[PDB]
Amino acid sequence: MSLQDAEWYWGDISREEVNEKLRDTADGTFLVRDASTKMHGDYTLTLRKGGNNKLIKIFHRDGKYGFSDPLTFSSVVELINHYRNESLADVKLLYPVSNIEAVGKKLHEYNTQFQEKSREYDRLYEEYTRTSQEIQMKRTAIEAFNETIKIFEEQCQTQERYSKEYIEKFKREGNEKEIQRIMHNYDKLKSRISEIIDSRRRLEEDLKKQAAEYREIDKRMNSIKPDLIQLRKTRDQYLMWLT
Amino acid sequence: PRILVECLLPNGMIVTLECLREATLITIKHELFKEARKYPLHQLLQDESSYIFVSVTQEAEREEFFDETRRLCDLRLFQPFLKVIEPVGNREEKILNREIGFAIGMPVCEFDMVKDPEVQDFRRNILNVCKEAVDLRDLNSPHSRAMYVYPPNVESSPELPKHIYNKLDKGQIIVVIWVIVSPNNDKQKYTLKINHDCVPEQVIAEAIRKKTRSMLLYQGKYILKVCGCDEYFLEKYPLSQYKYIRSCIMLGRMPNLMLMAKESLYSQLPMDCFTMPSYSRRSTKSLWVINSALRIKILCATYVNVNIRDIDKIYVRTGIYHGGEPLCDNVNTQRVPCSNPRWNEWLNYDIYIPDLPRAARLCLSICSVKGRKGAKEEHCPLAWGNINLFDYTDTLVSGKMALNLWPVPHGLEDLLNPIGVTGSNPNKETPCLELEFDWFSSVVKFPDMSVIEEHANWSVRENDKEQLKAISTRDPLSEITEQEKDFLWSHRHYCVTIPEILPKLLLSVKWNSRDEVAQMYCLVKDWPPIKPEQAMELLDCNYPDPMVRGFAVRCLEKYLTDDKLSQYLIQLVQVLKYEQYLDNLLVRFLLKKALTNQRIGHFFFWHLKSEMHNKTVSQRFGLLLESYCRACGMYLKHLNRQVEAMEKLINLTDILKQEKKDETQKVQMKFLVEQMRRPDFMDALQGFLSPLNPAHQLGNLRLEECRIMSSAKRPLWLNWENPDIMSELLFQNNEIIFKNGDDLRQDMLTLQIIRIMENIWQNQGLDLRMLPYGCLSIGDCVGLIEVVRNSHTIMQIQCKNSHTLHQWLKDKNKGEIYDAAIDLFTRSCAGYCVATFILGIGDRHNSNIMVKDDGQLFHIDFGHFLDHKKKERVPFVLTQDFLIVISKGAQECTKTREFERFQEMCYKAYLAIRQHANLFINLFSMMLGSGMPELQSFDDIAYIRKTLALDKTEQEALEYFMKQMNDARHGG
Repeated sequence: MSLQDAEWYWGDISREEVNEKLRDTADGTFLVRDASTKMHGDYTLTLRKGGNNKLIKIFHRDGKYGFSDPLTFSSVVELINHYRNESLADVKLLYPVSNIEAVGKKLHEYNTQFQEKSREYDRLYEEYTRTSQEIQMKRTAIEAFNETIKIFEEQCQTQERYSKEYIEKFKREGNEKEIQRIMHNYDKLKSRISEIIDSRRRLEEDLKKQAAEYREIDKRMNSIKPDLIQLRKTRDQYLMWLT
Repeated sequence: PRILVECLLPNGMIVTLECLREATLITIKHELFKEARKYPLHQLLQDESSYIFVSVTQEAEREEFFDETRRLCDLRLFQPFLKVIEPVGNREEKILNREIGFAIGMPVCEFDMVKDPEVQDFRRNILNVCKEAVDLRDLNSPHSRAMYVYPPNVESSPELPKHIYNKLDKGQIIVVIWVIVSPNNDKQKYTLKINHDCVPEQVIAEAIRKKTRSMLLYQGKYILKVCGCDEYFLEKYPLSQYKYIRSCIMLGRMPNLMLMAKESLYSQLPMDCFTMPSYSRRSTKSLWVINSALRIKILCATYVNVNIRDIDKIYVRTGIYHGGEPLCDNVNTQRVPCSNPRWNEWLNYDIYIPDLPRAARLCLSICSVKGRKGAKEEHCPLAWGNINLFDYTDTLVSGKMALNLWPVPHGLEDLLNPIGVTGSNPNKETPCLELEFDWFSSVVKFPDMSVIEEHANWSVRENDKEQLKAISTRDPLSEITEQEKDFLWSHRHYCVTIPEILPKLLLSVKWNSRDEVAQMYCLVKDWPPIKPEQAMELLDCNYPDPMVRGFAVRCLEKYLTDDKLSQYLIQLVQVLKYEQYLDNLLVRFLLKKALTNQRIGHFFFWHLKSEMHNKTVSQRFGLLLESYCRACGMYLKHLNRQVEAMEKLINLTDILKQEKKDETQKVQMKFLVEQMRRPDFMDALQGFLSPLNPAHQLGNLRLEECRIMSSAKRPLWLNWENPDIMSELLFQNNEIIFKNGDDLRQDMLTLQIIRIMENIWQNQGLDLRMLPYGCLSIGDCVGLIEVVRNSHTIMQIQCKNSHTLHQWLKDKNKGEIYDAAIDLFTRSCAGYCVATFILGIGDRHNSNIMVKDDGQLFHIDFGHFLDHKKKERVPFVLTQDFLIVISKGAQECTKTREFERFQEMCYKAYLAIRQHANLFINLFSMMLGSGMPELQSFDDIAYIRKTLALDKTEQEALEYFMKQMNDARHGG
């Protein structure tokens, strides 16, 4: 059988589109392409085994093709079919990779909407990064409020303690010192700790709202991504026709 | 102004204190006790000296200022309050910890909260490296300390290249020795004509004889310094070997050296002492015995951020990788609805348990399924995460685990990301995943090296030699066929004679086997060492074995010199991220280098500190930074000032970014001047060394010269007067552009590669003049770039037809300077055309290209170092102006002999790059996980093989490059 019409033969020196085609495909999927060493007569073969693209060189001598000397096959197609029927022993060859106005308009529309989705994805990513930075700074501020609340808390505990005892009744030195200054001082202290705890609580609520916004942004980005990959693949495979 | 500080006395009564914003801590303490004297229960209070202050910073941490003279702004306390308690810690320890925390950017106590045992073992055990480096620093003080603080900036090549040898007359260099030894500075000059091979002591003796105005015959009491900067000649090397002397030889400049006394330098250098920090104090079965398969239980995922309606089902991708090689096929769990991510499934792998290599890395991913677009459902990872299947102490991970999942890297569509970091996401709002690993009724660990040695010796021509030689010379990214791999593995015992084959033979071995890897381990054990330019490749994604990287590191230890180490430092810092544990041999090598050479230490610190804002390596680089700052010596204070300065700058630009976005140029400039005039800004921005070059000091700012550009970026121009007395000899003013909003790691890579291109061209025998000017990135979109003197863009020169640039060069070089100016322009143009083609830099309009008055030409900004576009692509086509300048204004620019020699130099440069393309491949492959959008996905690095045509022979590449040039200009 003649070459240049078989499924496995793809042609030019792309070199890396083989990796894309063979990635995330079933074991035994294969491709044959002539490139990377010389203009014609190289004919390397990429076979997917163990998740890896094994490379096998097809030696050519005296009009004969074959993996290793001596070469017993006539054409590339004969070798491919012979090793499709029989194993390489290490897995036999299994899966070969295979009007004008309408297709042109479809390709143009796909390019336009791919650009739309790319810009939307970029905007979503920048919003994600900004929200992440806001979340981190808000968490740091929450921890700072926690530490300030704690320090004010043992300050308040020490105050009451000493006060309550040192200054209890007229029998002590504080005949009217408590009422004069110290009860108001403790009043200001509890007002301050209440203000700080209220600030901590409201900032935790704001952090929860920001985390919900972060979750929503992540959901939107993660839903819009695979559609973007699918559209990129479709645009690429229509551009590969370029006719 | 008063800020109404709330002071917390030991009794507990709050004190409303009023103090100036610029106030010393001790003054505030004294005022606080003075006010508390009015407060009740003053008799309970103890003496002022006993107590100490406590405050909470904006970094959500508390600090007790043992000895702080800082202002209130410098305290950066979160809330205006000041607790008073009895101190319990150590003064020196706490102040050192505060300094280290300000240098790193995060407090040292956070590393103490981290309970991960590998972190604590790293912190305790890297202090041996720190202490050994410090002890080495003090072996021959003050000479050793002089080497540490001021290291010789010498080339690795003592033998001079023949072209600059011909530049010298008989190999005689004329140097102006300046001596200022006098009651007052009078700048005594002695002109010397000495051979370039003389050691510094001979220069000292002959300059002494010159100063004796006769020939006296001081002895061991004198050293040399570069005029205008803090560079010194202390090591017995050829005078030419120092980079200053070679630069003066090559550029035809007059070298000026001050003669100074040893004692002044010795007094200039304080003692370096290191003290142990506080944290310096605090059944097994062989893996080969276990006979079972790898099998991991995926229990559940807490939650995933994927829509229920938009996406039907999710699953988990898995793998068993070793570098980038899947040791076996990937496994999946049955698809479940997004509402209930519960699998509870024992996924099983083809890999046999003893067949596990020491560097296995069981990657994961949570991925989506969508069949709406087509029958073949599209799969995209919702999130990813890696797990090392071995512990830092060689034990296979058991029990249950919980992994937080990182987001997918931008532009990476592969479901798994085995390039990423091996650990949980520190954020806990991220999607988590519970797993569980097989239990073998005991702790199972990788076998020791001796058992691997014992396994071998039991588990295990001309055409062959020619094929081996052909393989050894092949590109590292060259594709290897299975026949080649079997041939390489068969003749390994003969591959050992060819030591350049190790990066290839390594990819020949199947890491799946337990029999092959023992033999490979014995081979690496007896492998003859190779050159550091080839053993650097063995430190990348693809070579993760402990023995491989141990061999590579010991080869760099034997053969890498500090000249190249400062050049390949960015690559090694980025290759740190590819290591598996925290305490490895590469980190010890880099640390011991940075703790014996302040040139290495300064840039080590700044690279890590730049990469501290990425959460994936923030913890590793923070532990490394704290170790360095423990043992960096006296430089840390200087670093702080630099950091302080940088912070101020960033803050200013932040106010420029949002507050000054919509105002015009004049009002932004006046607000900038107002911000400058603040005394704290002046204190922070002056009197510190430079981040771009530690040897050049920045002095008093020039507010008139400092100005904000009118370009779209709006960066800042900052001008510093040189503190050195010899300000005229080197340069009056140090000018730097501060950019806040542009990524400048790509620019660093481009300029570095330009530097190696220039070096290889000079070494070959070609004089192509490059400008690898200094660039530094210290954060995220934050960078410092140097200023080049007397340079103007092509747009500026042309504005001030086709002959404008040549007319300007004629006006600026009329006379005998015409021919030399034209020659330098041609050589610079040849070098930059070759470089911009090979690296495929972006579109270069007039603004991207500048020409000095001398004749040199250079490119300023970059950002496409491998043609970030889809995918050949000659960006820099020779404009008709360029041709006119090349051929001295002749209309028939193509039909001149100058054009013929221009093309011939371009061809020789292209070949020169092509023989060393292996180095460019390795240096580009070290920058994969850097996060730069341009340099992931080897499809990007294959551009440097397309433009260098590595698969073909040199003649096909010659024809390809000739065709590329012929298309480009197309007659102008």
